[PDB]
Formats: sequence, structure tokens, C-alpha cells
Amino acid sequence: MSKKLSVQEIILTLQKFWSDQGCMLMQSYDTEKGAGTMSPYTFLRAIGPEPWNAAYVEPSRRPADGRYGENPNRLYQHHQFQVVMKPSPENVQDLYLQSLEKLGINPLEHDIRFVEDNWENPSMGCAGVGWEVWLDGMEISQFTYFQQVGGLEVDPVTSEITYGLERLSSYIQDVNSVFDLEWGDGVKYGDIFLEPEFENSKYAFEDSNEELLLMLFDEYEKEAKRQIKNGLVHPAYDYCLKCSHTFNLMDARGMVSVTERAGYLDRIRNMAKSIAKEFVAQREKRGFPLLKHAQEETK
Amino acid sequence: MSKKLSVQEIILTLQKFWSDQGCMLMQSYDTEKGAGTMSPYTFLRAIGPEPWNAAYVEPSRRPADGRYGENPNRLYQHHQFQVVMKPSPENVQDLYLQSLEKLGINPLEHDIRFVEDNWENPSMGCAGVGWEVWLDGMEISQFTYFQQVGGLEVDPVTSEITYGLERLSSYIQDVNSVFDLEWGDGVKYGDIFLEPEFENSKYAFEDSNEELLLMLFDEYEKEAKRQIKNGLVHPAYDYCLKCSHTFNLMDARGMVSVTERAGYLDRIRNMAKSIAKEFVAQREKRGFPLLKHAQEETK
Amino acid sequence: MAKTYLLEIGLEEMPAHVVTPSVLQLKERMIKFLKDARLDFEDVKTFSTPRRLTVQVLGLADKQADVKKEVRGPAKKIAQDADGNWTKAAIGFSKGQGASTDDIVFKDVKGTPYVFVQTFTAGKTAAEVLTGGIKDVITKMNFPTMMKWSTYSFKYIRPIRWIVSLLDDEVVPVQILDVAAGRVSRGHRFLGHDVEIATAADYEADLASVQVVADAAKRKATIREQIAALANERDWQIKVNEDLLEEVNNLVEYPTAFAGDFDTKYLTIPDEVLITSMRDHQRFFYVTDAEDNLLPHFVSVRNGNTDHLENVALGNQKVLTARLEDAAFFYHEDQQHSIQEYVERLKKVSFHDKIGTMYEKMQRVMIISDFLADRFGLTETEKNQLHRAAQIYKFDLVTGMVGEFPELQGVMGDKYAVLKGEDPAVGQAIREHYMPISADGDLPKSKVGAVLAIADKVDSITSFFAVGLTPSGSNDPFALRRQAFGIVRIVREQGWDFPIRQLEADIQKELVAHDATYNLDFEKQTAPVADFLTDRVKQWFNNRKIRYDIVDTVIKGSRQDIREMFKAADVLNAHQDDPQFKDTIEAFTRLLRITAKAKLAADDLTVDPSLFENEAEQHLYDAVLELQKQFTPAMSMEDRFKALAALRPLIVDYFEQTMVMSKDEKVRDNHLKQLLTIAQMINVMGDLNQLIVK
Amino acid sequence: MAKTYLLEIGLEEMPAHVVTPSVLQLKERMIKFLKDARLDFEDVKTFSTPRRLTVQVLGLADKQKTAAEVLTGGIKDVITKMNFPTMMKWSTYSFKYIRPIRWIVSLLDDEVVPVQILDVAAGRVSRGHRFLGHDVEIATAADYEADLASVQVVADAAKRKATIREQIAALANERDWQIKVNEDLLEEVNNLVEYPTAFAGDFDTKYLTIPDEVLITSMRDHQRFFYVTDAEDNLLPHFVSVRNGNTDHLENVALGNQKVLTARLEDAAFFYHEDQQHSIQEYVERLKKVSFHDKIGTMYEKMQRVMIISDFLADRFGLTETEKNQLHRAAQIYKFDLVTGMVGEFPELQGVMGDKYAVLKGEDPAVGQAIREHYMPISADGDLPKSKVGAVLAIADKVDSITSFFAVGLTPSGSNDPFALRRQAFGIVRIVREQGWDFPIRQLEADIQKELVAHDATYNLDFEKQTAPVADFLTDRVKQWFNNRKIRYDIVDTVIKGSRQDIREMFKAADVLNAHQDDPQFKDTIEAFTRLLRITAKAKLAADDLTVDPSLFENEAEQHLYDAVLELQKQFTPAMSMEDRFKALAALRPLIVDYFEQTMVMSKDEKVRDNHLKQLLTIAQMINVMGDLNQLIVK
Repeated sequence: MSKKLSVQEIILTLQKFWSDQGCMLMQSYDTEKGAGTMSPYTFLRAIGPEPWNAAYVEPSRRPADGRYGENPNRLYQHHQFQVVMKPSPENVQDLYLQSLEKLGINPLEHDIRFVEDNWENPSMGCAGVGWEVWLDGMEISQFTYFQQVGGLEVDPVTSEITYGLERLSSYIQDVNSVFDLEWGDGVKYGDIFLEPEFENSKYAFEDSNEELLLMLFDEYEKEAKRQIKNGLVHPAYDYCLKCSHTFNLMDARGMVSVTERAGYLDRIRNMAKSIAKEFVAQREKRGFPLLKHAQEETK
Repeated sequence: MSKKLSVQEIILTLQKFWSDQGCMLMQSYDTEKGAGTMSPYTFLRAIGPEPWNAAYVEPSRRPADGRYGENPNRLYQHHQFQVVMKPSPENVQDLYLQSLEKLGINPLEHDIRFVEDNWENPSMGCAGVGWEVWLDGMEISQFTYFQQVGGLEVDPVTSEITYGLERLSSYIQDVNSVFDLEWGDGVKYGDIFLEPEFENSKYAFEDSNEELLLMLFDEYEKEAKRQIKNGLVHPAYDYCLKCSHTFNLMDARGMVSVTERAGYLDRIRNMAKSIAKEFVAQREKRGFPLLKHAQEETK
Repeated sequence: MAKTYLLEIGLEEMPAHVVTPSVLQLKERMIKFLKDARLDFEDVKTFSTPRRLTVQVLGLADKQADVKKEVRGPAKKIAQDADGNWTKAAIGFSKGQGASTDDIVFKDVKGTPYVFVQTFTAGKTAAEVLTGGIKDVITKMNFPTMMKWSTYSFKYIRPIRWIVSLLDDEVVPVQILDVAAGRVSRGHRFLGHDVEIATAADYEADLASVQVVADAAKRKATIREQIAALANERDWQIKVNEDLLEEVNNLVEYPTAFAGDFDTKYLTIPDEVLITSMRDHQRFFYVTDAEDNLLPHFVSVRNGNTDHLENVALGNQKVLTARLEDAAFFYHEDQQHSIQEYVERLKKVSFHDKIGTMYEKMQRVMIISDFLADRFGLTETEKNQLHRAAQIYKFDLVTGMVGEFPELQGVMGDKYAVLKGEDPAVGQAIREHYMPISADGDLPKSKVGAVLAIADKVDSITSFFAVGLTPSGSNDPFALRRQAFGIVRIVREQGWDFPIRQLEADIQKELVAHDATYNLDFEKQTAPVADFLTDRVKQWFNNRKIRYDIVDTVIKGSRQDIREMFKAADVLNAHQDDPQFKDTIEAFTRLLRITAKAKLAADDLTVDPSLFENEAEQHLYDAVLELQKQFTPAMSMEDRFKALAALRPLIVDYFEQTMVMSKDEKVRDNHLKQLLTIAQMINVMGDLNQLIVK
Repeated sequence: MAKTYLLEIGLEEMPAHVVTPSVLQLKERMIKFLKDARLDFEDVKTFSTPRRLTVQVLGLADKQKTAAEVLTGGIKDVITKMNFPTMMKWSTYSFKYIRPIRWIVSLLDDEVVPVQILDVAAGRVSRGHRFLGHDVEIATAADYEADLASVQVVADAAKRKATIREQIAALANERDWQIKVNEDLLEEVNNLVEYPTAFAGDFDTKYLTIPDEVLITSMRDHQRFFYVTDAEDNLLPHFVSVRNGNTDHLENVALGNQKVLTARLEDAAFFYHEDQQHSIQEYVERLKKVSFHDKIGTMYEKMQRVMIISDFLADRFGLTETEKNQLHRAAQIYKFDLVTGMVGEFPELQGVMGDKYAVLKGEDPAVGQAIREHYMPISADGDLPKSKVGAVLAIADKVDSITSFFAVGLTPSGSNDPFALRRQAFGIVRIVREQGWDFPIRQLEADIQKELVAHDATYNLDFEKQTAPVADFLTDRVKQWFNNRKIRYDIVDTVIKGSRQDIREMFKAADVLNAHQDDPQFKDTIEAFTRLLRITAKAKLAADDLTVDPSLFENEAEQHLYDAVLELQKQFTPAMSMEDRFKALAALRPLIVDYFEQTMVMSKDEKVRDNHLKQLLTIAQMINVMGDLNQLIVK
């Protein structure tokens, strides 16, 4: 009988395929987020006219999804695989099929469906249209054309594929729990991340300091606005990501009413919109090197 | 002429080779740091009797090294490739040589020096003994047996290899500037990181909010100690990393005299020592799962 | 010749809920083109796959309708002389039209023979009109969703991948921005491949080779056939929903129905939860038995063949069993907590900012429901059970079943209250205060549930207009129109006296009595509710074929009672024929039009007999007095109508003899009092001036 | 039998500057073992490469018990019990070593002597060169070096260093260069390779615009290259190193090293032309932020204090007007260069760059010489300033440092000297000996405090309460200097326990007493002086009225000893060499001995006894210049 592919091998295969498809192997951004959309390689890079082809793994910390290690598919931290291509090639679905076949999955022996899902992230002002790709009834991918990122119209169009690595690994390894997942060289995902899952769950639910979260968010927003005032895009964006994560922890603590949830979203949305303003202004202020390189690569 | 390896290819070749030696390919930890040694896959996992074999890339932000993007070897953030193997195998130097051979580096064609550097990081209480690997007069690696991490006697002993991706790439790609690097698919490192360099330089030097930094450090320390008090290791360690980066930002801003620098390092040392204590206590609270399953894997 | 055109736009995969309307719109756009481009054809068959939209035009007449213009000229006596020759005028009229005298035909017009020169001004051929119409057809389409490609921002359902445009075997070349149109179609993403098409008719056939069924009818027929085959093979009684079949039909291209099993332990959980999970979320067809009992099996369809079927079945089993384990945990944890916990936690859930929390909503609805049982005439037990339900009816919102399945609200409340040793009728009332589910949907089968739903939705609408959250013509963020529609439906189905005229005072009044935290401008804000509710009743009446004028008559009543309008409308839509009825309507229209311009105080209508000039005034006054001695809100509508109407000879003799528009102010005022009393009595039924007499 | 045993420990690569003593320790241990295990041998040769330490015992007798078992028991401990500056925890073991142990060769002429340490047992298989070479069997204990020569390793450290030196001479003679090799640099290089091949690279002539100090610092200190000069000592744009390889692709390695060095040199050129930008006053004002230490304050006010000290030292020491003005100017500006990026990249080059920059700005070069020299000496055996101004500047700097750092309670300890204050005091003493000045370490407390009260009283609470222990710290450094020169402990405890506490007096008295200690007429003199001091210590007189009355004299030896004392005080003066002082004092020993023989001081008359004690205490005070001579033991 065959050996199932470890998380190690799955990630390597995806990275190799996308490298063969002109993607760049960037690193997960060193800040706490909730999805791979919030890395600047996804978020900031999708706006402006500069082309961008990237692929990277990304830890997604969603405080509300932590389950103390009982529920083996919904976790405080999972791993997504973000592929972001700009402009989107018209053969993108062909490449996605080639990649899933490279994982040793023949569509002839399995059922694959593209189910329409109107992708939105309101806090970041990100809008996108695409499918949730279901394999044998289980959602394994989120495949989206971006339309309005940070409130701005996307020109050219950006494709993104978000693989849920935990669900994909559990499927290919045909395991019913993520804690039996072979990460690499046979080492169990449970034996590594079982303690982090429980510890982060207890922190996010029954131990975090409420006023600390409030003051931290407000000060982070003040600082992000200050950086926008002078024009420091990346530090302000980091402070915005920290603001969003603090908001997520507040919602998991039971601190944000539904009322002020919209207000916090408004503040974060304006933060992202102003960041987009400053970023595009500075990039057009620098003559757009990636356009020059696209001209060089075509010739 | 033969092709020099892009940054992409360098990372892939190293990861694949060390995977051939049973290392685990983790992802960069999602927090702002100054070196990959402070990532929990190196720091927290190297203590206790539990085996751990990992290799991962890590972005390191060093504010004091920000040069506004003119000096092409000193950067606000450079990237290391961390190899961390515990217990250390006796062929560690052989595997290091083999890795250099896989990087397109013939030892027969080059001069390599192991110049002893007793590596020390006082803030986290990390102590180690080893070499700076110099290539053709150029320091390219940090190769160290760890002895005292977080004030604790290290058992088993953890070997570490730190590849300096910026200098290593600049040598391998035979470029005279780090921004002239073929990163991946022919795209220059400058084309991406030129703006982050200038923006973070101004953030660390002429734009950061001082009283904000003070309050951030004090609140992070309060919260990290509170989290250790209940016994939530990883969130408290994250707050400790936030304290360390906060100290780096202040010290690069020009606020910390030699006096108060030592006090900050003492506080961070106490934080890291307590974090390590609680982590080892909790792993002993769990029967050391990595030991059970790795010994099961050997047979 | 009559040609066959084939146009398929093959796309990325489309959502089912728009695949059929999209192809229907494509038909409509093509038809609009063909008529405006004056084309005739035999038929248009449609084909839809989740990846392509196709029309097939059989028998296309090869030309746009040529302008065969028939222009008349001089008469035959003037166009031709005695010798029969063409006069020069018969030459000039033909020469101007671009013809000769040969093309002249004599056609009779009202007994005079005129020349006619049919000038065949030819029209257009297929290719060029096709080019223009393809462009304009593509531009206009509208969809729930939006699209964007690289440098070509344009909103669409799905990105366009390939285009096939074939004229029997001839290629219609037309390129869209970068994507050309060719004779190449794409088969199944998994089993098939691209393929060329020879003729426009062959389209369907060729897809059958690459194993794609373009015919939607054939796909559904085969799907249902295999479902029935499995039902008869495993002795199952599958109950299939049709909307689910719509989704599945518009989600696949080559079907293979299959069944999986799951563990019998999941039968411990409610069948409603099982059906909701499978049907609504995993899109499975639950299996019942002969006795209609639910079996632990499910059926779905793969967009594939019968290869490795069990592996797909196992994947679906894994997903379903995961959801089912989640459901079992939610079920058995919701059972652990007592009801008081949910009731108290309901205080935190704010129903809205300026309104307050849902707990306060339960308090207000509790008072409203008790008052409704009072006015409606309900029993002691019915009132006590209703009070308990209104105490607890919204608890199920803070259960894990509602956290996972928002649809199952109310139903779970019934389940748990029955489980928690509560009254099953109370739980059913909790279940029923959500009804109706739509405009076309079920209504509560019980009086307690009906009263609860009415009180809840009344509180909702009153509060939402008390905070100024009035919906606009096309925007209703809270579906409050549906709540009012349900109010009307429940009241009609139950038939209760429900005047929206005094409910303001009732609600405020009782809030003053019990809890005055909801008591400031809440009857000033129920006055526009008195201005509301009328449009919803009118909308239902226009749904029930009723003449707009009958509506506007029964509506403009002073009482503003819903049931009173129901019965009066039933009476008046019933009389379309009574002989002495039309005269009554005409007289009443005249009277009401005359009374509309009376400027007297409508609180001082005491009639002075000393201001009478004739005797018909006295007889009408006596009739008015003896009718007022009976006329009260305490008579059925036809009694009032008949009593008022029957004295029309008196009314006609009054207007014939007594002239009402008097140049003496007090005399005219007396006439206006005697008439405005009758106008007030009539306006109970409403404004009969909205009757058209024919 | 006179057989030969062979013991090689093969390790991971070790720090160069300690490889040689370690193998020397091993030689010592092996020899000590053989003596302690009562074995005979002819020789013990050592071999050292950065990966192995080897001993070869030539002429080893074959019995004490037989050789094999004695070696089995002892060799394990011989390897383990060796000592290092650093020791390391290996894989799972707390076993600490300089580098983890990889292979062990223990051969008795052809016999395998098994002696097993950790994961690695002992066998006859050695490892060749890490790049060019392979593993190899070892046949006989004599063949070892030869066999290694096959696998391209030069085991003999002496022969390897000679090989590098010969290649150095070849390159120096081929391109007409003057390569100047440093000996610790060559020691490092020899213990960094196992098969050497010297090579040379070039660099761009534009960088020759800069001073040689930066270039030599870069090459020697960081890249460990040998700067190239010509006969006229002009620096040539070339560097030399040694590759751990053969002459395969030497050009490419040389080009890579050229690239690296050129990177460092461009950084240095940028630092130079960036430090040139500002004027001197700007640096002086910016120095106000630079704290000299936490509890002391800034470096600028420290410079002011040193300026006042230098003015006073020029006054007291007797310098010409030009020298005094230059000293004042230097003390004004000597520390400005401490705030530069040039020193930020080159910590070694601090101070000297100040000389170059200030001289560049058209100032007086003598000031630059003092600026260069106020760091001198650079080590314990380092060089001393060649100019008066630099010596005075360094002394004043270290005086302020020690006074303040003892005002903060940071007196250095036995193994911890965080601020090199012991070295600073040692340098002060060395400079004073080279120059010879009257130096009261007794009253410097009052001088420093007094003068800070006079000018700037912010540094004035407990700062001479902590300056009294400094005088004995300087004294301890002088005593250690004497014990470095082997001087008898009693001479030490005499010149040390002096009342004057003057440096020059201590040095001169010690030199005189180390000279005259071999004369026969010395012991009697010492006895007389000791006796005198013993009698004089308990006198109850005010030491301000010690006038000796000749009328209270009983015999004539009292009268004439009093006359001799008077004429000695009329000649004994502060401007007298120590040898003359001692000769004159010693010459009176017959007088003192016949005085005590004749005159009994223990007198039954008080006033006469007081007069005699005056006559004795005058000589006692004269003696205490030399110190406490009661602390000389003569036998």
C-alpha cells in the first residue's frame, strides 16, 4: 500500500509546481493574522499596476476557532497556502488541476466541484468573486478573483488560491483527526501543536486581559495613523494587522458587542484604505519598477 | 557559463537536503524578531529531553542595521535559514559540507574556515559555542552547539546552523549588492524590498512614537508575566518577543543608555528563563509525547 | 436557405441559481436581436452546462426582412389613356420609385384602381447582422454577481473561456477583447477533452462523446431515473426536493447517482436536524422507508462515471459524519443547560441600539400577546400557556443548534421545551410564532402560535418605525414587509376583529400600565403605522385579482379594521350585478363628492329641524334618527350597507327637491350636517367614490 | 624495549590561538603520566592540526605490568583531564570538551591499544584533509606523519609553519614586495589550516589615498592578511593570506577574497570621507550627550577635569610654554574622535583616528601624538608614549577613571576586571618608571577633591573616601610588577610599607636594595637600622620638636652621632639619588652600633631619654623614605 504524503511533502509539491508556474516562494509575514490575505504579499501587492506572482504558506490564527484540541479540523491556528497571481492567467484553472494531480489525486477517481462563494473581508475592505472548491463534499480550496482590495478597484485582476492545508492533509492521509497528521519525517502534528492549541484557547477565552486589548488596539490605531501621516506603509500595516487580531481576541473574550463591532470595522477599514492611498502614491512616485521588468521579460 | 542559484532555489535545495536528513520543515514564526534563534521551533523546542529536527526560513528585522537602502549588506531586515537538530548527530559537519555541495559549491574549489565564535544572546539568556563559517574570506554561516538557552542546562544538546541568506545569495549569485539579487523567477530583491528598507528605517530612526514604545514594553511585560503566572507559555513567549523587538526599536531610536539597556536585558532574561521553566514543566506534565512517538518511529 | 446557427459561450463554472435564467436571458436577447434584425427562423433549442451557455437556431431564414415597400400612385384612368397605354405619369411615378412601368400592379381601393409599384428594397444577410447582434447581446446581461478581468473591467456571472459560433459548417469569426470565437468546444474537465464541431446540429451529439450532457431536460430525466432505480433496488423511499434537483442539475455535466450509509446512532438526533444538515448544506436526498420513517442513508450524484464509486461515497460519508458528530455534540450539550440560563443570556443580545435587547422585546411581546388573547377571546388555559411562551419563546436563539443551523430556530425551542418537561403546546407556539416562512408558505395551526407570531411581529414593526428605520421602495433590510404580510395572512386565516386604528393607544396604554421604559413617542410612531399596513393589504388584494377601485373603496374606511375590510371586500366583489346596487353606488358617489367640500366642524353635527325648508328634509331626518338608533359598531357590514342604501329614494327626493348649495350660510350648514352624518356612517365601509359604474 | 607509541585525538575544528598550548599540555600530561606510571622513553613529539592533537612517544620502554594495559587505563583520563578556556556539552552528554571527539588513534607500533571514550572507540584509522584528503589506515607508530602526508595533511606544526613561512618568502621575493608577517597572526594561520598554500590579492589604488592604519587594521585584524609595503615602507595595494588547499582554482579564491576585502575597504573609505564632514567644535559639543559612565556623567566634563589636571601637571612637572599650551589644547580636544563611525566599525582604531583627523584639519601634530598616545599602553606588554604630553594625558585619563570607578564601588576582582582598571594602573606605573616623577599617591585624594570643590562641585560627596583604597590598589600593581621581576618578598614589604608612597622612591629604593644585597657589610647595617626603628616606634613626642640637645649627652658617640645626623640633614635633600642616600645612611652603622653599645636609651632619667629618642627618631624618619626596613629579613 502507498505512503500518504506528509505536510512536508504536500507543501513542497505545491511550492515546486508554482515555482514551475512562475510563482515566487515568499515567506509568511511575521505577524499574527487570521488569513493569508492579510500578508502584504497578498494584500498590498494586489493593488497598483505592478505584476506579482507569489506562493507561500501562512499560519492563520482565528481566535474564535480554537477548540482546546478536541475538534480535529477547526483550530486556533491552521495553515493556508496562498497562491497570488497578478494578472490572473486565463489557464489558472488548468494550473490548479495540474497541481492537484501533482498531489497524486486523479480527478477520474474523485469528485471536484466549484461552488460559488462571494468572498468578502469587510474589515480590510477586500472583495472577491470565485468558488469554494469542494473535494468529495469537503471544501479544500478558496479560489477567488479580487475586485476591490482595500476599497480600491483592482487593475489588473488578481487571482488567489487558498488551500486549507490541514483539511487537505487530513484527506490525503485519510485520517479523521489532524493530531494524527504526519508533518514531516513521521512526526505527529498533535505531538507538536497540541500544547499550543490548548494554551492559545485558554488565553483567548479564559485568561486574556480585556482593558489591555482595548488600550492596545486604540494605541495601535493611533500609531498606524501617525505612520500614514508621514507615509510609513509597512509599519502602519503591521499595526493594523495587530489591531485586527486584538479585535479578534476581544470577540473571542466576549468584549465586542455587535454594535461597536461595526465601528471597529469602520476604523480598521479606514486604516487599510489610507494605507492603500499612501502605498499607491509612493509606488507611482517611484516609476513602477515591476512594469519595467515586465517590459524586459517580454523582450 | 553555469547558472547561479536564485534565492528561491537556495531555500528549496537546503530544505530538500535537510529533509533527506530527517529534519522537519517548519515555517517562519509569525512575530517580529532579530534572528531565527528566537523562534520557538529553535528556542522552546531545543530544551527538555524531547528530540526535535527542524529547518525553516526566518525573516530577521534588526533596526540598528537599517541603512535607508544605500549600504548593500546592512539591512533593516535580512533573512536566515535555521537548521536545528536535537540531539546533535556526529556527522553534523559532514551534513553541512554536503549541504554546501548541494548549493553548487565545490569544497575542492573553495576555501572554508570554521573560525570559533562563542555565540551569545544575552536578552534571552542563550549561550552557545561554535564557529563562523567564512567562505572565500566572507562569513556565510553560524554553526553552533547550544549550551545554555534561557539559563538552563541543555539536554540533549541542540546543533544549529544559521545560513545568512542575504550574504549567501550575494556570494552565490555573484552580485555586488544585496538588492541586485535574483530572488525568484528573475525578480530583483530591490524590486520588492526597496520601499520596506526606507520606510522601516525612518520608522526606527526619525518617526517612532517614544512614549508609545515605553507603554508598549511595560504592558507587554505585565501581560507576559501574568500569562506565565497562569501557565500559558506560548502567548507569554510571544509577548516576550514583542518586548525584545520593542527594546530593539527604542535602542535604535536613541532612547536607551548603556544603563537601562542592561536592565531591559535582565528583564527579558528573567522572562525567558521563567518561560523555559514553565514550558519544561508542562512538557513533563505531558509525558514528553515527542519522545514516545520518535522512539516508536525508530522501530 | 433556412440556416442553423450555433452559439455557445463556454465559461468558468457557474452557480446553479443563475445557469437557467442566464440561458433564458440569452434566448431573450437573441430573440430581441432577431426581431429587431427582422429575422425569421424555425426554432431555438437551449443547452446549458455549468461551464457553457448555448443556443442552437434551427431554420434561420438567411436574410433580415427585406423592405418590400408598396407605394401607391395615380389611378388607372389617369395612369392609362383610352388606348390602354401608360400615360407619362404612370412612367414618372415608376421612374421615381426606381422602377419601370412593368412593375406596376393595379389594386382596388374603395372602388378606384390605383397603380402600385412594389419596390423590393433588399435588406440584410445573416453574417453581418450576426456580428452586430452578438456584440450587443453580450454587452447587456445582468447578474446577482460581478466579474473583472485583467485590463477589461466588466461585470459578469463568470469569466469567458471559449466561444463557438458556427453557421451550419461556416465559421462566424468574431474576437472578444483577446478571446476569439472558433469551432472548438471543451468536454468534461475530468473525463473529456476539446473537440471540433462540424455542423450546428451536431453540437449535442459531440458533447455526448466527451461525456457532457448539454440537454438539461435529459440530465434531469436520467438523474431522476437513476434515483428511482435505487429506490426500487434497495427498497428505499427517497423524498427528493425539487429546488435541490435544480441545483444539482445545474451543477453537473455527466451524472452518476450514488448512496452512502451512516451510523444508526445519529438517529438519536431530531429528524429535522438530519434533513436540514443533509438537504440544505451537503445537498443530500434523505431516505425514508415505506412507513415514511427516516433511514440512516443518503443519496447524492457525482459529476462522473461509475468508477471508484465507493471512494467518493466514503468521502461524502466522512463529511456527513463529521457534520453529524458536530450536530450530536450540539444537541447533547444544549440539553445540559436549563432554560433559565438561556433566558438570562438573552438579556445580552441587543435587538437593536435605539430599541434595546431581545429580552426587553420578549417583555413587550409578552404584554402584547396577553392583551391580544384578551381582545381575541381566548380561554384561561390558552392565555396562561401564551403568557409562558411569550416568557420563553426566544430562548432557542442561544442554543448551539441555532449557532450551527440558523434555520432550525423555533423548531429546536419546541424540541427542548418538550424535553425540559414543559408544555408541548407552548413549544409548538414557539415553533409557530416564526410562521409564515415566506409570502407563499405555511401558517400556524394553533391559536397560541398565531397570537404569539402576531404580537412578536407587531412589536417588531412598531419599534422599527419608532426608531425611524423605515424601509425604502426597493430596500427592506429587515423583511418587515414579510412580517406585516404574515400578520394579514394569520388574521385572515383566523378571522379576528383587528382595527389598526386604536392599536396605538392600546400598546402605549398597557406599556404605561406595566413597564414605562418603552413609553415616550411610541404611539406618535405608531401613527405612521396607521399609515402603514394599508399598502401590504392592498398588495395582497391585487394578488387576489380584486378591482383596484374595490380596493380603494374598502381601504378608505374610518374603522381601518382588517377583518371588516375582508368581509366588506368579499361582499362588494360579490355584487357585480344587483340592479338597485348600481343606482346606490351612483347616488353615494355624488353624495360623497358633495360632502368632501364641506368645511364644518365634524364634531358638531347636531341637526336643527327648524332650519328645514321642505318636508323631505323632515322625512330624511326621521330616517336618519331611527337608523342611528340602530347604527353602531355592533352590526355586520351588510346590515349597515343595506340600511344606509335602501333609503336612496329618500336621498334622490332630497337632492331633487332640496337644493343643498344654499346662499344662506346656516341653511347650507344644516344641509351639510344632515349629509356629513351620512358621509361619516358611509365611510365605515370607506370611499365609494373609488367605484367605476358600468 | 624502546618501542614507540602513538596517540592521536581527532576532533572538530578548534580555535587557532589555543591549538598549540593544548597539544603542549598533552605533551606535559603524557610525560607526567610516564613518570607517574614509572615508564622510560626517549622523546615525546607533538603534532597539531586544527582537527587533531597527537603525541608520539619515542623509545618507550615496554614495562613499568606491560605497556598496553597501563596505556589502556591512563590514556582515557589523559584525554579527559585536559584543560581549556572553554569546554562544551556534546550531544546527550554533559561531557565538556573544547570540541566534540570524532576519532581516536591509539597504536603500539602495530598493536591497537583499545581505550574507549564516548560513541567513538579507539582504532588505527585516521582522517585526512577535510577537502583534498580522505581517511587512511595507520600502519606503524613511526609512519604516522608520512602516512598523513599521503592524505595531504602537515601534522608537524613546526614544519607546517615553516612551510607557510617559506611560501611567504617566495611571494615576497617574486613581486619585489616587503611582506611583514605578525607572529600571533602567523600562529593563528598555522593552526587554521592542514595543507597550506599562500596566495596574494590586489586592491584598487584609489584606496591608497587613506592612512595605512585603517588598511592594516582591516587586513591583519579582520581578514588576517599581511599588508604589502615596499622598501621605502610605502603601503602597496596588495594583501596576502594562505588557503587551506592546493593550487587548484587559486585565482578564483583570490578573487573572492579580493571582493570581500574591497567591501570592507569601501566601508572604510565611506567612513573616512563622512567623518571629514564636521568641524571640531561640533564633535566637542556633541560629546555632552556621551556619558563616560552611568554614575559619573558625560565624557565632555571628564575632558574638562583632565584639562585642569594636565595644566597642573605641566606646572608641577616643569614644561616650556609651548609644551604647556599644546598640552592644554590636547586636553581640550583629545577625546573628540570617540564619536565616529570609523571607530564604530574599527573599535581597535580609536584615538589614532583622532590624531589623523585633527592633524588633517591643520592643527599641531604634537597634539595628535598625545591623542594617539593617551591610549598607550595598548596591553600589559604594550608600548609607552614617546612624548611628554601623551604620557601626562594618559595618566590623567586613568586617574580620573580609577577615582570615579572606585567612587562607584566597582573595584575589580580576582578574575573579573570589567574596565581594565588593573591594566590602567599598571600602565600608569610603567610610564612613571620610564619617566621618573615624584608622585604622592598618599595625598591625591585631597588634590582631586580639593580641586573639584574649587571648580566644579557636582562631583563631590564620597569621592576621596573611595580614593584612599586606590592608593593601595596602585601599590598592589607595583608589588605584582616586582614579583614579575622576582624581587625578594621582604624588599617588597619594605618599599611597599613606606610612609611617602611615592612611585619613584619605591622603584629607586628597590633597585638600590637589589644591588647592595650581596655586600658583606650589608647585614650589619640592616640590623642596626631595624634596631633603631624598633626603639623609635613608641616615643611619646610631638614629631615637630625633635631638636637634639648636646648638653644632655653623657658620652661622645652621642655628641658626634648628633653632629653626623645634622650634617646628613644638611646634605640629605629631596634632590638626591637613592644610591647616595642609602650609602650615606648606611655609613653611620658603626656609629649606631657603638651608640647602642655605649648609650643605653632605656634611661632612668626622662628628659635625657626623650632627647636620645629625638636623636634616634630623626634617623628613623630619614629611613622611612626607603620604607619599613623592619620588613627585610637578613639571614
